[PDB]
Amino acid sequence: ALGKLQDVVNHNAQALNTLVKQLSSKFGAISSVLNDILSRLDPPEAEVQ
Amino acid sequence: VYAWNRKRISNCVADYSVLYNFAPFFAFKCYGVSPTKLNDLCFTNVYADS
Amino acid sequence: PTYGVGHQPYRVVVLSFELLHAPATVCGPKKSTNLVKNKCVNFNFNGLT
Repeated sequence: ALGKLQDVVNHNAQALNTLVKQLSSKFGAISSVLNDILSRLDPPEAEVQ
Repeated sequence: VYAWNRKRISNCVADYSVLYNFAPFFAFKCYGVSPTKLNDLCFTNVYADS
Repeated sequence: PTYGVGHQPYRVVVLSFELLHAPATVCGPKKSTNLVKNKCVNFNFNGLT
């Protein structure tokens, strides 16, 4: 009966979850963690990553 | 080169500064890690292929 | 020995590592510090900052 309102809630949390999930994406880089990139590379290539 | 020697390095603390101090190494090229950051990191699966 | 550069024998050693995907056994010369509880700190556990 109350599917519409719950759907709005369902979309909003899912959108935040997707955005949160996007932090675990390498995006073509060596790692998804910025601290690892800083701890592992010199600034000329760390800047690229 | 066809029978290259592989040595496993594990359960040791490595001082890479001496590698820099004495070095006739004309080529010293690193791909996935900075040369100067090796003293600040911990590693496993270390292999030397000669 | 009489040949010029480009044909002289070169010794190549390849050091191969893996990054953070397993428990680590080889570490740098950095000294271990004491542990502090319930405070905001920047920690370094086995190369993870």
